[PDB]
Amino acid sequence: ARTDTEHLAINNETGYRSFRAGGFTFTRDEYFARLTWPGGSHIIPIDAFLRAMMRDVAWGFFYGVVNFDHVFGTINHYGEVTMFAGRFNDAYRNAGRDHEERFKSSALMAVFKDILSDWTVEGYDPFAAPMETGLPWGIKNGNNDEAISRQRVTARRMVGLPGDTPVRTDANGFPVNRQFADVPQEQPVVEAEPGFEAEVSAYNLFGYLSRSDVTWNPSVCSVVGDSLFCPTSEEFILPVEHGNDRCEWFLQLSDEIVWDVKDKESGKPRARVTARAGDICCMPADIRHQGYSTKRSMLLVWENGSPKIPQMIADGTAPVVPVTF
Amino acid sequence: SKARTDTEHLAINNETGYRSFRAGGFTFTRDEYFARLTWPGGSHIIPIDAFLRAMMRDVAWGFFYGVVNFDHVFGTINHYGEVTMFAGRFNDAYRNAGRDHEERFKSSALMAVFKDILSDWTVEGYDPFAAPMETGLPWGIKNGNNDEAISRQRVTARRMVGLPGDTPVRTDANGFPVNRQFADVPQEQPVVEAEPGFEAEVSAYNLFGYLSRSDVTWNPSVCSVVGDSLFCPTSEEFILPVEHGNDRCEWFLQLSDEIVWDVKDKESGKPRARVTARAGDICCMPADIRHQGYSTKRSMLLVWENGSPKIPQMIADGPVVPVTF
Amino acid sequence: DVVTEFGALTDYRKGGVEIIDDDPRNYVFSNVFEVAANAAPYERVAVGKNFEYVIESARAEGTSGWFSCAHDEFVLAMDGQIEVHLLKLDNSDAYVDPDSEGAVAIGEALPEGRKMGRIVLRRGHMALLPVGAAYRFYAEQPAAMLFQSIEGAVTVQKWGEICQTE
Amino acid sequence: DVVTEFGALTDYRKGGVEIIDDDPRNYVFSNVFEVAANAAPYERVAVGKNFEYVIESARAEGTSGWFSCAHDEFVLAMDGQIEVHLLKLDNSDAYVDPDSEGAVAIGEALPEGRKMGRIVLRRGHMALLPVGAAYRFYAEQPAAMLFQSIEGAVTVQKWGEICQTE
Ligand SMILES: [Fe+3]
Repeated sequence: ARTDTEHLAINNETGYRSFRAGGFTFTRDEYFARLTWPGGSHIIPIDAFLRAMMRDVAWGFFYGVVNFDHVFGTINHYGEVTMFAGRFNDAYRNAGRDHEERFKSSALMAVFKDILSDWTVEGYDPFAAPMETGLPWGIKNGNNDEAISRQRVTARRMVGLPGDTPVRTDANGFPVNRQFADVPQEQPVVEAEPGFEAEVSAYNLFGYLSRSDVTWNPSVCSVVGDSLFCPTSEEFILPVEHGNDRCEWFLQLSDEIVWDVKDKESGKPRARVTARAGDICCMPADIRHQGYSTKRSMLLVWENGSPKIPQMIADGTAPVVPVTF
Repeated sequence: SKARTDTEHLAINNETGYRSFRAGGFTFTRDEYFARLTWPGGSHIIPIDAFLRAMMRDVAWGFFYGVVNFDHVFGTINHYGEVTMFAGRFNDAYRNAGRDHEERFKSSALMAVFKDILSDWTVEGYDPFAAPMETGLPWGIKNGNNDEAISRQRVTARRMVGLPGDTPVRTDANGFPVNRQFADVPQEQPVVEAEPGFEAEVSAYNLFGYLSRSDVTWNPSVCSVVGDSLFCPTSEEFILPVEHGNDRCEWFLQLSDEIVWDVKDKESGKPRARVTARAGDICCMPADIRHQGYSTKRSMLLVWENGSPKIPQMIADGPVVPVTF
Repeated sequence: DVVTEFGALTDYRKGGVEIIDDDPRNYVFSNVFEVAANAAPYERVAVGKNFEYVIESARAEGTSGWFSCAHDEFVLAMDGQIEVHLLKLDNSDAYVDPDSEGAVAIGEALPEGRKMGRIVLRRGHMALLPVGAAYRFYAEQPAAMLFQSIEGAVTVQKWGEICQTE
Repeated sequence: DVVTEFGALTDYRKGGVEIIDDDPRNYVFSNVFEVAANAAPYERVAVGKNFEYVIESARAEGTSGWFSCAHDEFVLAMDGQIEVHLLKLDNSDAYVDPDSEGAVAIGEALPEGRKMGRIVLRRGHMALLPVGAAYRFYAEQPAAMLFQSIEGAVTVQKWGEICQTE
C-alpha cells in the first residue's frame, strides 16, 4: 500500500501547482482538472472536481466507493484507500483499461488536502450550493483555506449532552440559512429533577440542520452502537455518485430530493427515486446514488457503521437488501 | 403515421416566474437550478446552464447533422424537414428495458417550441452561446431576458467570405471586435491586386483574423464552398455543450492551440477513445461515434462538412471510415 | 418568501420509485406519517432495518404504558406535541433482561424508582432515552414519532403492507 | 499575457489518439505541417477525404507550374508568404476537360489569356481559385498551404504512411 506523493511546479501562466500520488497526476488550469495515470487521461470541470474533492476530504474517504464521476474516484478500506480510473465503468473494464493503485490513507489524504488548498481561490466555497458562493474559473487568485478546513462535527452520544458536540447558535457561529428562514427555533422544554440534569436531554434537531453552513455533509447527531443518525442540509446536486459497501437508509425530513440510481459495478441507470417529507427508503449495497435538490432540504442519512459488513456482502452472508416481502 | 406538430405554452409558475412547455408527450419545466423533463413513463433532470447551452446549439444549428445528444439521456435526431426527440434512444440501459421513448415532429413545430423555451428560460446577463468566463449566471428565479444573445443572425458564405454580395469580413466598425483570448492574433488583410475588370473574382481575406473575431463559441460556420464541401470554422472555449453523433464523417482540422475530444460509441454511449489535437492536426470523426470537445484556451477549429443529402442513405449500407487505407 | 415543507399525520404527500431496470421492492419505500396513521397508538412499526438496528414509526395518542431498554434509545418528534416522563429504576434488571435488545413493554403500572424529569417535544425535537430509565409518553392530540433503536419484543414488522411493490 | 499557438513547418507538435476500445486507423490522424515538410515542392497530398472531396496539404517552394480546374477551389496559407498569380483563360476547354474534377497541372509555359491579378498571402489568409482561371504560386522560402478541392489528377493519396496506424 503506496505512500509516494509529491508537489511539482507552480505553473507560471496559471499560478497553480500540479501534484503526484503514485502513477496519478493532477493539474488544473482555468476551467479543468486534468488527470493522468499510466496508459490514460481524463478531464473534469474544475467546479465539479473541487466539490467532489471537498466531500472526499471532509468525509475521510467515506464508506465504500466515492465516484467523482463515471471514471474517477476512491474506494475506502479504512486505513488504506484505492484510487482508480474506470474501475466501475463497463467500457474500461471489458477492455482491461481501468487502472487502480492502493495507498495508506493519511498519505493520499495529505496530497488531497494540498490539491484542495492550492486549487481553491478567493471567494469560492466548494462546500456550498452554487447560489451561495463565487466561481472557480481563471488563474490562481488567493485562497479559501477557511472554507476547505472546517472541523468535522461528530456526536459521541447526542447533540447537546454535557461534553458532547454542541447546539448551533448565532452566537457560536451558525445562523439560519436563507432557505430555511421559516424554520421554528424554540428548544424543547427540558426539566430535570435535581441530580439528573445530565441524563434528561432534548434539542431542536430541525433547527440544528437549518443552521448547517455546508451542503451534503452527513454528520453524526445520535448514536446507538454502530447505528448512526447522520442528517445534513442538501442543495443542488450531490457532488459524487456514492456506491456504498453496505445498505444505507434515507429519511427525507423536509421538501424533496430525487435520487438518480445507477448500477454500482457498471454505472448503468436503474431507477429514479423521488422522496418527499417523511419518505424513507433503502439504498441497496449494489447501487450507486446521486441526489438532486432544488430548495435547500433536510435529509436524514442513517448508517450502520460496523466494520463487519463489507466482507459479509462480498461473501453473501449478509444481504444486498435489508428486508424482502 | 405522420410526424407531429402538437406543442403548447403551459402555465406561468407564480414563485419561479418561468413558463413551462409541452411538445407532444414531453414537458419542460425549469426552476432555480434545474431543467426538469418528463415523458410518458419517465423523468430526468439536467442542470440549467448545461441545458441552456445545449438548447442554444440545437436551435442555432437548426438541429444540425444527425444526433445532438444534450447528455447521456435526452436529445434530437435530425431528419432534415422532420426531427425525432428522444429520451434514452442511445442509452443501452434504457433500450434493453424498453424504456426509451421517441416522438417524431415536423421540424418547424419543434423549433418554434425550443425558441420559446430558450427565450423564456434565459435571463438578463446570461449568454448561453458564450464560455463561462465571458458571461453571468442562469441560476434563480426569472429575471428579465437576453433575447439578443439567443437571436443571433446565422452567418453562411454562399461562395466565400468577402466576395461581392457574399457574407462580409468582420471588423470593429461592423460590430465584431477581436476576442480577449485572441488579442495577439495578427489582423492585416492579404494584399489583393486585381486587373481592371476582374475585381469581382480576385479575392482573399484573413481567415484566422475572421475567426479571432467570432462572438460565439462552438458554432460551425460556413466560410467557403465547393459544391457539397463546406468549410465551417468556429471559435471553441470550455466544453462543447452536446455530444455530436454525426450521420456521416466529419473532419476536424485544429487551427490553433488545443482540443481534446471525448469519443464515445454513438449507439451505446460507451467510452471508445480520447483524441488530442494541436495546431495543424487533422482527423476524421466516423459516423459510428459521438464526440465532445474540451478547449481550455479559446481556440480556432475548422469543421469540414460534406453537406450532401445522399450520404446518410449510403453510410447505412455502403462505410464509416471514408478512407481506403 | 421561503416555505420549508414539513409532513404531518394529516397532511403528507408520498413520492416513490420510478423504474428503468430494477425491482421497486429493493428500495423498501414507505412514508412514516402513513404508517403512523394506520397503526394502533404507540405501536412501534419498523420502517427501517439494518442488521439488528431499526428505525420505528409510531403515533402518540393518549398515555403510553411504561418502557425501558438494555441500551440507549432516541426519539424524534415529527408532528405535534409529545410529553416524555422519565423514571430512574431502582432495579432495572427486574423489568429488563440485561442480555436483551430493543425496547421492552414493561407494563401500565407505575414501576419502582425515582423521578428523573420531564420533556416536551414539538416537531423536529430529539430526546435521549437513556439506558436504565423507564419512559412514558402523553399526547393530547394525535402526534407522530420515530425511534432510533434495535429490534426487540415491541417492534412490528409488516414490510409488504407498507412499502411500494409496484 | 495571451499567446495564441499556431503551427509551422519548422515548429509543430503533433497530438494523437489514445485508445480505450477502438482502432486508431478509424481517425485518419495526421498533421498538415509534417505531411508538407515531407512532400516534394507543390506536391498536393490528400490529408482529408470525404467521398470526392479533399483537403490537400502542400509545401510551396519557388515557383510552381500552372493549374486550372473545372470547379472553384480555395487555398489557405498555413505558414509563410505565398504569392498567387491569376490568369483568365481565352479557351479553358483547351487545358481542362470540363466534367473532369480536381486541379489539372497545365504545364509551366504561360497559358493563353489575360492577366487577372496578383494576391500575396500570409499565415491564415485564404484566396479564391475561381473556375475558368489559371493559377500559379511563388514562395521565396518554403511555406505550408491547404487546398479545398476534389479528388483529381494532382491529388496524392499516401494514406497508410501519413496517418497514425498504431
Ligand atoms: Fe450514500
